Amino acid sequence: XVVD
Amino acid sequence: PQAKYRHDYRAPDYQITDIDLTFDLDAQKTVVTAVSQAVRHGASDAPLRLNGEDLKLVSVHINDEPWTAWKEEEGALVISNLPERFTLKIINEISPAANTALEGLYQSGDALCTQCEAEGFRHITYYLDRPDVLARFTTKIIADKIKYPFLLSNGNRVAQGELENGRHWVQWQDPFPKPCYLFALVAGDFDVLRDTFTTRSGREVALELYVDRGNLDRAPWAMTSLKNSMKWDEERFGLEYDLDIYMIVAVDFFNMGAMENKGLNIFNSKYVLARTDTATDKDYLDIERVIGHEYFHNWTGNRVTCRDWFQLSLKEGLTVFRDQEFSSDLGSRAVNRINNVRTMRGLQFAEDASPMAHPIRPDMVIEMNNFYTLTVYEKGAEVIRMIHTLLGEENFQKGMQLYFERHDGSAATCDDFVQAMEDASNVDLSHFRRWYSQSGTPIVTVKDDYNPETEQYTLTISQRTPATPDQAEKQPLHIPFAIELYDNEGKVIPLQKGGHPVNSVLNVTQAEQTFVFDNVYFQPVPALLCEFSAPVKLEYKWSDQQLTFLMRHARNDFSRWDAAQSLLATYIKLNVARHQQGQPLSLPVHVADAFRAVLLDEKIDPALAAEILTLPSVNEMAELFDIIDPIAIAEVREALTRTLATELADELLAIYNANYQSEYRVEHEDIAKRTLRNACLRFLAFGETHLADVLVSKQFHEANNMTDALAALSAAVAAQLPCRDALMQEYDDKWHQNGLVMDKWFILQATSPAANVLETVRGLLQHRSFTMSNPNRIRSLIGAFAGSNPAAFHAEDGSGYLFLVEMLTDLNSRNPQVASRLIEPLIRLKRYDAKRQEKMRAALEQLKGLENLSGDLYEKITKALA
Ligand code: NA
Ligand code: NA
Ligand code: NA
Ligand SMILES: [Zn+2]
Repeated sequence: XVVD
Repeated sequence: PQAKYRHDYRAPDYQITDIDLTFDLDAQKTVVTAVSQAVRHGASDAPLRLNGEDLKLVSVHINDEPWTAWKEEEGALVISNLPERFTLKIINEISPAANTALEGLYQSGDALCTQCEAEGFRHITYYLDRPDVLARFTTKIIADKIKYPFLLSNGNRVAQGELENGRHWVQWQDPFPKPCYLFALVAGDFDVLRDTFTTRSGREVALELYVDRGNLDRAPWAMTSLKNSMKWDEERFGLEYDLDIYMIVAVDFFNMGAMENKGLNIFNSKYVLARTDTATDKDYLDIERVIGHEYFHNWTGNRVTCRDWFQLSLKEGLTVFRDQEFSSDLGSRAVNRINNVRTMRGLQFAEDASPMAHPIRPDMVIEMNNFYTLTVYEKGAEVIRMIHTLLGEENFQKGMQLYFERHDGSAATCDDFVQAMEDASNVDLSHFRRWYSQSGTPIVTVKDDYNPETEQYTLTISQRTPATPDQAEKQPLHIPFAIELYDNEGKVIPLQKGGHPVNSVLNVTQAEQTFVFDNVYFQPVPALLCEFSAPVKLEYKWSDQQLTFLMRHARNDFSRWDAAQSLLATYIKLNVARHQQGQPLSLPVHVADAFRAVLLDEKIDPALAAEILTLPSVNEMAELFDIIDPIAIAEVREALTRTLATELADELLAIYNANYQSEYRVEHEDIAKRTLRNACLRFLAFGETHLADVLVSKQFHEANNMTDALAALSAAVAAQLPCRDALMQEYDDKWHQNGLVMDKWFILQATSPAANVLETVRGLLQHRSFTMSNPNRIRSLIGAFAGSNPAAFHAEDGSGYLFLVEMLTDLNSRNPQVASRLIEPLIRLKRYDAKRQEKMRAALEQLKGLENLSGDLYEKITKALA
């Protein structure tokens, strides 16, 4: 994952 | 919906070693055929439990025999009476067009694409959807040639054909076993930027960046960052890419920022597309950091994956540390450390005292997509960095090498990683492991004493971590606690005891401990917790003069910034208390003077000066207080800005003009100067109104780049300048057809200090550039309002809460992952005053009552209401  | 627990981990009863997938793709109805080779490791009477969600099963065969010994339960297909080795064939149907959750296989515009992490593959077919099961995939895709001319999956194109009725197929193969969270598939029409990179041992890698038709102009920065990423990993970590092709696909509709699917990363188009007229310096640096981040996971995530999801930090914390070191080596180390520390103290600390608090290795999880957190990521990285601080670079690299040597090709645990670092370095990290199991932010309290008779300086350091909502028991940690001692000329005093040097990283391992230093020939000014050496709250009784002295003499630029933050902190608190009493801002002349000196110092790196002149955000300000008064904080940031504007107007203006740059370059010195210039502009916007309005309107219209245009537009909104509405109208008129560019404008609307901001936000739900179907638009309007306009979100009438409830009532059904990110502001109710807390509690109670409450929200709401 980058989430936002 | 029930919690899973880390201590319940058990090895699987079955493994899958190979999976051959075929997708007959269509947006309404996709037929999936999955042939898996499986091996039983547990007992004959134990059944194979395959996860699956919203799948229509067509058939089940075991070695080509139609199977009668199975049943479907909630979220599973349970198959009994299996031999030790067999081939499982499943055929099932799914519906991408109906997938508004954007988990599994879905539509992004006219493209079809996947998101499988954490537990999305089970929305595609029945599988062992857990990351300790690793298999070799081959993927065949069949689709309409005109709608879907590019058919992509992980690895290399090994076969292809044309069929009747305008269809074609392509088959892919990826030789590296992987967990299914790392499967990807993309089908669409794209422009493709093609380039190559030659690794240091000579492997030529084809690089392919897929973007929507028309956007090839916004792609070369991302390609350049990708190459820079590959090169840095070689130079710093000794790691090379291990495949023939590296594909990245930019999609507009994505719940996430980016995803490291092996050899086929899928990225949010905000972390790919950049042009000087659409993207700020900050967007360029982000693209660089995110491209690098996903690239770094190729080793730290893919070649060594996670044994189970409670081990998420093993990859995300270590990979964050990597992307921070990358950004820091290529750019300004000090600026990077500064901003990462801003995030830690201002957002991650808030989390670690909230109902959602958890250790970086969680013990309990209900919805695993809720645990891609500030804690797992940023504190995760700080924990890696502490290991680095204790071992030094050389030993750290040895531990990295041993980690890979042991675990390459398998799924590991946090404890595996610590163990390698320990065994490779011979540093004992037994006690250190408690950073993985203990949540909350330690408080480290320091007292000192100078003894002029013996020339000894004594530090008495104590620690404690308060109880958190998730853990009642806390113990001391192994806190690496870096210090420097400065003499009256600004020089470092050698650390020593009994005629022997002493390491300047102190091992604070007890509740209370004294360290004594000798030959301390003058009373020192200390720099404590240097470079934020551990992720802790420091309590030390600084004087103003000690802090200003550090601003002037500290060796590391981070410490100069940090001193200035400690200097301000005292006055932020002062003035918030004042604001509650109806009093105006009070600030000592000598504090203003310290900032004047930074503005006028000609030796200071401009990048440093800019950060010292960027006030702590409302979130960083908020962590200085036990009970948060968001209106007082917002108003105090504004007033402190207005007061430095007035006290420093002439210096601000001069520094603004001196830093003018005619050429726009995405280069670190230029970015530093620009950042300082716009920092001065920010202050100037809050000074004399007519000058303000002139400077800001002029910069907006003359800007040759989006950094400078947005800094102006943003100051016009923040200071409520006369030119504001016209500039906002212009930006919309020019940029409405461009979602990513409009995101910035939505953020500005949402974070406006205007009294009617909520009304404006409600109306923008109908704006031509807005849609609830797009996670970016949603994050930029609604998320920004709730998360980054705390003054308006926490209006005393509770209007902010009611608005968020209304948006979440939609998103809970539409896209629970997004809903869950958006609810975070409401779950911090315990930090507010009683009356706000009552209203937030009623809001949470209303959401708790929703029909078909998603697990994602349920987890957070029930913790919040406990
Ligand atoms: Na396997
Ligand atoms: Na650097
Ligand atoms: Na003292
Ligand atoms: Zn990541």
